[PDB]
Amino acid sequence: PAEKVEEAEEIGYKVMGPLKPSERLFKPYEPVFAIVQIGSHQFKVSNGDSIFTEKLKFCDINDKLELTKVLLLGSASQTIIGRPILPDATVHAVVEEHALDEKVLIFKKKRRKNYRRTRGHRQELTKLRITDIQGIEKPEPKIVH
Amino acid sequence: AYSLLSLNDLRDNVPRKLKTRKGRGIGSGKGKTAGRGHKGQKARGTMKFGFEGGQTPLRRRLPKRGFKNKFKLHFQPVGLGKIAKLINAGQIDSHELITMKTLKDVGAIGKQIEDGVRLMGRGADEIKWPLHFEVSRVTVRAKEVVEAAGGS
Amino acid sequence: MNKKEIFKLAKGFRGRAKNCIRIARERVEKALQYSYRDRRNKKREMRGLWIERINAGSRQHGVNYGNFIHGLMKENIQLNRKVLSELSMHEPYSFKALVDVSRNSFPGNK
Amino acid sequence: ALRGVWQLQKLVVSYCNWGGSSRGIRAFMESELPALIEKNPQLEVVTELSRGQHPYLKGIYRNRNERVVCVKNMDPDQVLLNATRLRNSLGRKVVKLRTRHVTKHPSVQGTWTTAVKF
Amino acid sequence: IVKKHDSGGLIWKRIKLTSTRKANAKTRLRRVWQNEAVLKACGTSDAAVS
Amino acid sequence: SGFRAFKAQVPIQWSQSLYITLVRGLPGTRKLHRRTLEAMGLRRCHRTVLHSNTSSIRGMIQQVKRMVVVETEEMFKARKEAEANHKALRPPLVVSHSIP
Amino acid sequence: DRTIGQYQDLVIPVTNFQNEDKGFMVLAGDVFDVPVRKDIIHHVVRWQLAKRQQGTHSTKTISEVSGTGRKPWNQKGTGRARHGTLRGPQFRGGCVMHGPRPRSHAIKMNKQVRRLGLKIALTARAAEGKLLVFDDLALPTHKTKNIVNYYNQMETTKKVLVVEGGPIDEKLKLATQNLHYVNILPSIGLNVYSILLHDTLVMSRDAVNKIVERMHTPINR
RNA sequence: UAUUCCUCAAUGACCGAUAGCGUACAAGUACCGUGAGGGAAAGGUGAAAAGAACCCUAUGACGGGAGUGCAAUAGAGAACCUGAGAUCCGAUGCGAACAAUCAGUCGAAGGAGUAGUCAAGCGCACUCACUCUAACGGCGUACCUUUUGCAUGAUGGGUCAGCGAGGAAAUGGGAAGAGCGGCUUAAGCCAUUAGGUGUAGGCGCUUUCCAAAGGUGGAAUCUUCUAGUUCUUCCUAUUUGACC
RNA sequence: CCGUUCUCGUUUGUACAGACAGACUUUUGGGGUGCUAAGAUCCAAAGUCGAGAGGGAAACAGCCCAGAUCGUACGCUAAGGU
RNA sequence: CCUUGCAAGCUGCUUUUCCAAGUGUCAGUAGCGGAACGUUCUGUCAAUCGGAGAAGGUUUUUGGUGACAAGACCUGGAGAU
Ligand SMILES: [K+]
Ligand SMILES: [K+]
Ligand SMILES: [K+]
Ligand SMILES: [K+]
Ligand SMILES: [K+]
Ligand SMILES: [K+]
Ligand SMILES: [K+]
Ligand SMILES: [K+]
Ligand SMILES: [K+]
Ligand SMILES: [Mg+2]
Ligand SMILES: [Mg+2]
Ligand SMILES: [Mg+2]
Ligand SMILES: [Mg+2]
Ligand SMILES: [Mg+2]
Ligand SMILES: [Mg+2]
Ligand SMILES: [Mg+2]
Ligand SMILES: [Mg+2]
Ligand SMILES: [Mg+2]
Ligand SMILES: [Mg+2]
Ligand SMILES: [Mg+2]
Ligand SMILES: [Mg+2]
Ligand SMILES: [Mg+2]
Ligand SMILES: [Mg+2]
Ligand SMILES: [Mg+2]
Ligand SMILES: [Mg+2]
Ligand SMILES: [Mg+2]
Ligand SMILES: [Mg+2]
Ligand SMILES: [Mg+2]
Ligand SMILES: [Mg+2]
Ligand SMILES: [Mg+2]
Ligand SMILES: [Mg+2]
Ligand SMILES: [Mg+2]
Ligand SMILES: [Mg+2]
Ligand SMILES: [Mg+2]
Ligand SMILES: [Mg+2]
Ligand SMILES: [Mg+2]
Ligand SMILES: [Mg+2]
Ligand SMILES: [Mg+2]
Ligand SMILES: [Mg+2]
Ligand SMILES: [Mg+2]
Ligand SMILES: [Mg+2]
Ligand SMILES: [Mg+2]
Ligand SMILES: [Mg+2]
Ligand SMILES: [Mg+2]
Ligand SMILES: [Mg+2]
Ligand SMILES: [Mg+2]
Ligand SMILES: [Mg+2]
Ligand SMILES: [Mg+2]
Ligand SMILES: [Mg+2]
Ligand SMILES: [Mg+2]
Ligand SMILES: [Mg+2]
Ligand SMILES: [Mg+2]
Ligand SMILES: [Mg+2]
Ligand SMILES: [Mg+2]
Ligand SMILES: [Mg+2]
Ligand SMILES: [Mg+2]
Ligand SMILES: [Mg+2]
Ligand SMILES: [Mg+2]
Ligand SMILES: [Mg+2]
Ligand SMILES: [Mg+2]
Ligand SMILES: [Mg+2]
Ligand SMILES: [Mg+2]
Repeated sequence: PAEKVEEAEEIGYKVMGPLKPSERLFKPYEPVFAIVQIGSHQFKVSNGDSIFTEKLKFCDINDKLELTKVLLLGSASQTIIGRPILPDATVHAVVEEHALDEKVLIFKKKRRKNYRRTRGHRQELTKLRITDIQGIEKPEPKIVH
Repeated sequence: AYSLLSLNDLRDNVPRKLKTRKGRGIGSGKGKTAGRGHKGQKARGTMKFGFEGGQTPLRRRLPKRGFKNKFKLHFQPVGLGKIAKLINAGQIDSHELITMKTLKDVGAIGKQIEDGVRLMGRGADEIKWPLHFEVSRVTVRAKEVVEAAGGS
Repeated sequence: MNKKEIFKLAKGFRGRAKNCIRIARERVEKALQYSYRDRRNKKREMRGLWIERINAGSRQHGVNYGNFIHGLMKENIQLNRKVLSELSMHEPYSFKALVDVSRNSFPGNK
Repeated sequence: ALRGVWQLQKLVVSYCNWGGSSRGIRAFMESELPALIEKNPQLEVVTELSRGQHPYLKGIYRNRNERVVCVKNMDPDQVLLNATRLRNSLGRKVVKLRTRHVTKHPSVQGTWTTAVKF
Repeated sequence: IVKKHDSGGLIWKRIKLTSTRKANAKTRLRRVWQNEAVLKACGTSDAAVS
Repeated sequence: SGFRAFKAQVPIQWSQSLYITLVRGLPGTRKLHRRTLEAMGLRRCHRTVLHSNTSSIRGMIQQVKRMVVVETEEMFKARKEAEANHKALRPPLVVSHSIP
Repeated sequence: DRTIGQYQDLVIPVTNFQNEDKGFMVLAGDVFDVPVRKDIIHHVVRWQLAKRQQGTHSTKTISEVSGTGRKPWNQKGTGRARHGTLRGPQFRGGCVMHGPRPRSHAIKMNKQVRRLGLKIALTARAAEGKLLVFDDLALPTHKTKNIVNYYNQMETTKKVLVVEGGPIDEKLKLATQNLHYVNILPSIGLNVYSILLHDTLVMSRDAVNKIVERMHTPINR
């Protein structure tokens, strides 16, 4: 348990629990962005986006996640640069799907030497849905009549 | 499967090893020249085993020797140790004459006697009784050991 | 490989290379070799594109790519080239802030 | 599950009680199917008998998609693994992933144009 | 290396001695110089306790 | 350059232990040198082995000195410590651009 | 229950075709209680079927295919591939290269291994509860309704193998020659494949005694 | 005891129309040769012919309707069950007369056609929605064989469909598995809805050097250790045409 | 005689092989023959191709760097370059 | 795949599995070794499927490292394992 918690923290996520049907987490678009690193890949996301990361081994469907490695925060007014990360910034996500991709064909052949091989490969991926970006001063809910 | 012997689940101790069918595709590992290499006489399959290349062979450079005796006699060897073991086993009567028929019936002599029985001196330290033998040949040690115990 | 599986991969081939098995088997294998090689060449092509966009964004304010990326290395800013190029394309003021920070870190010679 | 809505709705398990290719899926039903049903309340599990045919798992999704996995001559662990793969998927078509980051607003401060002043 | 640039039909082009090649060669020399310095400094005696 | 990360930050003195790192490739070399590296325990490029400072190892390193980087205990500790200290965390910067 | 393979004697009730109680018989332990191994059964069955196979298959070689031995054209000059006949192995209407010729498919086995396989089969049929022992196989008539009524009376059965100690009684021969699910055999014809074909084995006292005596008589060599 | 120009009955882990006899069909025919001689091709409507009366357009129905029939592209005159591919002629969408190359692969503006989900107010944005095409950019000198080495201006192939080359017996050298403890039968004999018997023989025990006569103490000291043979599968060798 | 390698890569019984047509490069600064000619030819010591893809040498078997289990629109370097 | 632990059975108390760690290994011609897919026929089979539509053919979707396998529509009209 604590092993999975610490290794998922080294990768860059934290499991916060399943999603209840009463919760309404999918608010509309707000103009802030955050840059999160999950493993080796870095994504520049806003709320409402989706990403396809590598297979995360310690999360299930409809799990709320908190992405603990935020490298940059930005809005229309100011930018917060993490050197290397921001300990105060927080990005909320929801796990959506673990799925295999389309099969690619690995074909090797050496001409006039009587040698060829074929083999397929399917790589698994995890889809995340970004819900919230915290740490930078958001604009107010602006009903500008 | 409670002691079930059906014709639907019979199998052997190990899986059956199948034939190596040469001359099929690339992936079998034994296609396009099978296992024969490129050209020559051993790929056309016209080579006789034991040929040496035109050099005079070892089977013709070495001398012949001797002759064959068509009247050679073959005697089956029995040691004293086996006879003593069968005495202690209670299968050979120690007080009667030990002929060749006794040895053939007990099994100290193999399936085919040819010309008789030769008595050997192996296991001569197990003889403790005066035994009487009737064999075809006997060695010096065996006769000395028997007559030292008092037999003939 | 099957005959029908080759006829599925030769779909869209010009000429008799989509009907005849002798002609379609040669052209499909070349396509598979090209796909295997381009799975490695795509990474170099994309990284070169990122360097071109980062350099084009940075030279607008008078800082070269070679000075800019080493300034961000010196300030322990670990944004990679893909994210930096996306920032240069879509967030010009945050990229200008990063260029100013890198210029204060490593101005270089000249 | 797309935005909290579970996409897999029906899991059909088609087997045969006589043929030898259904031994794995048969033993899967006594062992792993009740645990899967208990941990999946929103999912409907249907059981079908088809004598003299090969067994399969059919998943029916919300976007009117059916995905069939034949599970002949398999082990219960492989059958359970493919049932989990059916549950975890959104039911989208199996084609190449064009992009790994899907967004509708690519910029907050506005995309760089030629008429941008600083 | 190949030093045949004036004969045959097989063209082995002569490699120039440019400043980039000199800059690489100096770095190789610096690495081997540091290796020689480490070995010279540590070759006064043998470390004890086998 | 690549030797920049290996240039020494500590004066070179006598040491009890040596760290040998392989920085050159295998093909195109003598099989005598390849077997010497194999007896040192180096099989792949950018691999590091630890040995004690005796003449039996010094002769091997002197044979293959153009393919490896040899470091003492203090130099290895300084390199690793400086790398970790450079990757240590710092307080963030906040920049307000505004007025487009 | 029991464990099978300890070479213990078994006791069995005896009946007849009229479902009467006629006593008990002790079966020999070294015939009806041997360990059950499947590989020996597999080998004996393979030996039986290979001995049964007839093997009259035949194709023609180039010495038998009707056709002349003349060269079809010149060696050189025509512009076609060189051929020696028009009955080659790749020709249409040619010979069959490496095709079959009539031969026997029989293999060998040891007598004691065949005996061990017979013991294993009888042991399994005794341990399953599918062995029924009769006092006699005598019948009132040769009509087949007697056997049909008895088979309908029997429980949990598809096919029955009946073994008689000596030659078959003529009434028993005539009553069962139209039923494909009841088959008869003498004791001298008892074998592993026909034991395994039918899931129920019905023997008489003389069949049991002759089988046990044959197993207890060692092979004369 | 040997053989089958012949007759009767039975069987097949024998073939199934490029197979099986050269011949499933009027074949030693047609055809080729002066002659001896060589020597093919070609199976199938439908359960039953009920095989399409009649009308229209053509010189003429094999066409378009009508009717029989479960079904009519199931409509034939030594051929109509199913009806693949090379090949030929059309229709719809996109590309295509200022741009070159084993004709693809990795990205990709645009054009064209079509779906579904449901919370909120019956819109609209969600499914990277899905399918076809691809202006433009980067990269890319076929395959086999033989060779030190082939884009090679070295060999071979017009394309498609079907066919086409490591296989059988007996005896040897071994490996894996099993039976028995000495092991195992060959010809034969008695029965076959099927097995059982048969000791002649072979190997081992066994004795080691030797041309032949001749000659022959294994180990261990501490309740003693002291031999193999026969099948099955697979890889190789010899004799046979011996991968073609 | 002693260290390092922890790998048997060593010796040997049994069974199955293939191959016995090699090429180029290291100052003509290891040499013989030739004209101190050859992409000639014959030996000694290394490396590569043979049987080896990837980056540089415009193009390139044999030169320089370096050894391809698979996936990624992640990072650091070699030969060589800006 | 190997190596080392850990846990089970074994008989072998030492050879097989499960799990974890491995800055351990995985280019390949001649050649050698291991493991599998498919075709025709046979036993299981007087058993199972079939006008609730067999074999065969054209599309399309799904699975496996691969030879390949399987779901559905259209055609087809009686066999398949
Ligand atoms: K000149
Ligand atoms: K002739
Ligand atoms: K014919
Ligand atoms: K033929
Ligand atoms: K029809
Ligand atoms: K292109
Ligand atoms: K020519
Ligand atoms: K043999
Ligand atoms: K044995
Ligand atoms: Mg090979
Ligand atoms: Mg070939
Ligand atoms: Mg060979
Ligand atoms: Mg050869
Ligand atoms: Mg050849
Ligand atoms: Mg040759
Ligand atoms: Mg030239
Ligand atoms: Mg050149
Ligand atoms: Mg200069
Ligand atoms: Mg450099
Ligand atoms: Mg002839
Ligand atoms: Mg002639
Ligand atoms: Mg010939
Ligand atoms: Mg024929
Ligand atoms: Mg014919
Ligand atoms: Mg036909
Ligand atoms: Mg025909
Ligand atoms: Mg005439
Ligand atoms: Mg008419
Ligand atoms: Mg019909
Ligand atoms: Mg067509
Ligand atoms: Mg058109
Ligand atoms: Mg144009
Ligand atoms: Mg042109
Ligand atoms: Mg594409
Ligand atoms: Mg498009
Ligand atoms: Mg559109
Ligand atoms: Mg080009
Ligand atoms: Mg030549
Ligand atoms: Mg060669
Ligand atoms: Mg070339
Ligand atoms: Mg050519
Ligand atoms: Mg040409
Ligand atoms: Mg030629
Ligand atoms: Mg030609
Ligand atoms: Mg063909
Ligand atoms: Mg020679
Ligand atoms: Mg030579
Ligand atoms: Mg030479
Ligand atoms: Mg030289
Ligand atoms: Mg020289
Ligand atoms: Mg020269
Ligand atoms: Mg030369
Ligand atoms: Mg050499
Ligand atoms: Mg090599
Ligand atoms: Mg190369
Ligand atoms: Mg290259
Ligand atoms: Mg190039
Ligand atoms: Mg490798
Ligand atoms: Mg760099
Ligand atoms: Mg390999
Ligand atoms: Mg069908
Ligand atoms: Mg079958």
